[PDB]
Amino acid sequence: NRINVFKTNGFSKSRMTSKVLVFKEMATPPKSVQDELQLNADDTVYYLERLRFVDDDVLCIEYSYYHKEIVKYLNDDIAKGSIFDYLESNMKLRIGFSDIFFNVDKLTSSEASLLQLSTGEPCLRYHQTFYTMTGKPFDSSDIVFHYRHAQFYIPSK
Amino acid sequence: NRINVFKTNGFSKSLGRMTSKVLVFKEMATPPKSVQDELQLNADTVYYLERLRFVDDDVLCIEYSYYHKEIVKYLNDDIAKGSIFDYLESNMKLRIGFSDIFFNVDKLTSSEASLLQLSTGEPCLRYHQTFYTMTGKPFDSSDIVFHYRHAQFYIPSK
Ligand SMILES: [Zn+2]
Ligand SMILES: [Zn+2]
Repeated sequence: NRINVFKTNGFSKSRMTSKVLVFKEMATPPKSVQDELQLNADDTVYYLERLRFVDDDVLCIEYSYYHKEIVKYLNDDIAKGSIFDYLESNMKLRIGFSDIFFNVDKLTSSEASLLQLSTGEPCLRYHQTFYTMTGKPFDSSDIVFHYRHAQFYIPSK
Repeated sequence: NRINVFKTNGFSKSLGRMTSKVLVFKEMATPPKSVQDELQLNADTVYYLERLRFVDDDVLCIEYSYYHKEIVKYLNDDIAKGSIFDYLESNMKLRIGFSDIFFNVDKLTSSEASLLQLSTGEPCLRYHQTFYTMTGKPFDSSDIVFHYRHAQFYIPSK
């Protein structure tokens, strides 16, 4: 079947499973992450690196930064499941909207390796920044999709 | 600068800038099988066109479209040089309701690579859109193959 983007959800809400590769709390976020999440050097982010699968096929690598203040608490156990359901059901976080950017590109050497493909084959680069309902950014995510396993859909109006 | 999909109009209305070169325009008394299926037709005439599209003299995509003649009423290759969707709303007064969009990433065929001035096998976006009138009548089946460098997308999600 097919991934739906319209959806500000987790992918979990489109079957899915995950290898968490990194989870950590960073005292000083990357400068890109400071910009994107309207942060400074001082306030903490969580970083999460996940390999996602759909029905046993590698779907993408996901690079996520979360604003600890807004999200309140994450750990790698909870990173094994749906972050979005944890956020709504446990943390009771009111997620409002999101900006999505994407383009097609060639894979890097290491990316082709992660996604068991060859250097330079196609991929989709997908960025998403999630906002709370009061406009505060809390999640900046970058995904590189496996070009044969990722199929997308959207309904317009 | 960035192409919005959200957003059920033509690309001329979507961004700009846009110009296009019409490569093929046929009126077909017998539409292909999947076009019958998809436009929910009899074996009903459709117009077929291939269009090579540019934003600012940069090649953006190749467009392969089928239109239901009965709903669209009339189309020729001149009208096809400009915004087909403005013609449809401004002239034909067609009420456009909604659309289904499908996309995936793939490699280019040699004939697509030539048209987009890239190499056989280099990446693209294959994008499909089916448009329906405001009464749920499907009237346009479109496949687009995007230039992977020149096309950069945006969704304002909620
Ligand atoms: Zn999730
Ligand atoms: Zn148009």
